[PDB]
Amino acid sequence: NGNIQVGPTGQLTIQGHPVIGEGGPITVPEGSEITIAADGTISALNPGDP
Amino acid sequence: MISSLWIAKTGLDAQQTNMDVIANNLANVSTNGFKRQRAVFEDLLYQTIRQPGAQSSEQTTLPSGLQIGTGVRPVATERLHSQGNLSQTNNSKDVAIKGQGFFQVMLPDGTSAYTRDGSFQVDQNGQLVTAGGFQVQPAITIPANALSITIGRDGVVSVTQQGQAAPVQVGQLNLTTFMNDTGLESIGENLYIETQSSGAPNESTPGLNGAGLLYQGYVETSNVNVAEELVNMIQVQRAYEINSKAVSTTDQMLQKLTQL
Amino acid sequence: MISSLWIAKTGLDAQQTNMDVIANNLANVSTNGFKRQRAVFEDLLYQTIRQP
Amino acid sequence: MISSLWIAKTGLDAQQTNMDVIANNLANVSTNGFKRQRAVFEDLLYQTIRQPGLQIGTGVRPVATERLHSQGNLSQTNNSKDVAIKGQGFFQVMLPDGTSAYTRDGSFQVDQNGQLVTAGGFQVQPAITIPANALSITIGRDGVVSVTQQGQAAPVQVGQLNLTTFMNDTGLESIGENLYIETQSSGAPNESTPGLNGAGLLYQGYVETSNVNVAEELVNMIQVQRAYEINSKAVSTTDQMLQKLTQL
Repeated sequence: NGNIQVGPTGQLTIQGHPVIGEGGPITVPEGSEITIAADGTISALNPGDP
Repeated sequence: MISSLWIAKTGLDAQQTNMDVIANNLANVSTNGFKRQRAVFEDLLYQTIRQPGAQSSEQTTLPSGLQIGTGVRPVATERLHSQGNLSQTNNSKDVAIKGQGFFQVMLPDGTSAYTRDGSFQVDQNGQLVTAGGFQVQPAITIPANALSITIGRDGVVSVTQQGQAAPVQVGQLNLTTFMNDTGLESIGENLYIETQSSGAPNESTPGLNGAGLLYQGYVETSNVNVAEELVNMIQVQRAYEINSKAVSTTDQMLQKLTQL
Repeated sequence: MISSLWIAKTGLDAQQTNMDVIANNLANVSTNGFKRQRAVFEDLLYQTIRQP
Repeated sequence: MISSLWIAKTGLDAQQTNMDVIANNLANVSTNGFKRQRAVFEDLLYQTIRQPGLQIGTGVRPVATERLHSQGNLSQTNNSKDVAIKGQGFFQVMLPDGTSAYTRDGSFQVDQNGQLVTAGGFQVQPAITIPANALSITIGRDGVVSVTQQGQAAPVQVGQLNLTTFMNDTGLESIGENLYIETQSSGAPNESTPGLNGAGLLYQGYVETSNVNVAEELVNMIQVQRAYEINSKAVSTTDQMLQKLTQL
């Protein structure tokens, strides 16, 4: 199930289970347009900034 | 109800607005001191979807993602403040501006507007007023038994009385110039009111600082070029037809989606 | 129904007024003590969709 | 019975309301001084299901239609009795029962004993009594109605056409025949002379046409038809699902 949701504090959870990356569970910069590449690279864009 | 239909609606609205601009320019061909308008359009929103520049494959970025855009919106209509052709009517009261100045007129409510139409009249009290009855500034007053009125190229006004071989100056007609002439708000009746985007009124007598020179017996005709208007008709019609074709295609797609 | 239609309709009335003035001026060529007419036009309403 | 029939029924009713608004806008495309209507849809209550988080909708319901009070185009009537308004303002017209309504249709007539009345015959206040032997009626920009008589070289002042301005023009109650009455959402009718205190000017010989744009109505009709078809399909799907359930 690849339906990933972003928590209020930026934790990536699938069905309430915190997703685990190469360094453990992922902490996303609170509020960000997450883009996942073809191999799993996560890019975060913060609102307002360029 | 569907995105393509909203985009086509915006396109139809833009082309319609272009048609209103064309029709307004055409209706005022015979208007003295009229300036033709041109509308400017801009792109509407662009849905981000795939972000262009986001890193795919750790070391390769994604160029030019899905920037799905919405329709079009008109930015603003800008007047073309150019010198209209001068027409000779052989009248003592018609004044034409050849440069970049405006006449100042007082509305009876207290404020002042600015007009370029130079067809002036005299009220029952002898004041120089506009054809709509608005009293031009300054309140140049003309004597009762006037034989000839001479408005010079420097804006000076002289009246030739009987028994006096020397004309007597009865006023001084000034021109108002602005930093930005497109920012004046047109209120109709060939009148512009000053806005904050048009700076502040700069008084200057005709011939110095840039104010134009005043010609007597001439009127500044409208600068509307009509063949350009006809060519713009042809486009404003095809573009509207093509946008309606897009509406029809979206309608057919939705109809087949519904019928299944 | 369409604003452009109304604007053209007025323009047509204005040009018809000009034509009538010209015709009246030409009809009175041989009359003594006649003063030819001349029509003056002005801008109608201005819709302020976006305030300048 | 819990089902999705009601949710799609609300959708059908909303599309019906939108189509009624569109048809009303199109039918009044020839009325003088008519403001187009737009219906605002805003959804119903939500039912929340608690986990050991999710909210299911119920449908859509019309809330309130707004009349667009933009200045319509002017049309030339060549009648000296017709006046159009340049700006925001309303003519005050006295109904027979005694309460004063407010109209923007500027097509007026003179009744059998003087008096300026609307097309429906209701008197325009203040009482502006036109003399019988009047040669020409002139209504100025600032609402001064002057009357010329044969002989006298000066026009005679008869009355002032005052404009009633509301702070909220949308909240007036449309009573029917091109008349609005003040309401709690459009209170404090402010009487003013035309040209001051934000009141509009008067053009004599012109009438203010309707505000209905045509392209919006036609494309909105297309959208309403297609959304109605979609909701009908949803109703049919729910019907088939219930039919399959009952046959067990």
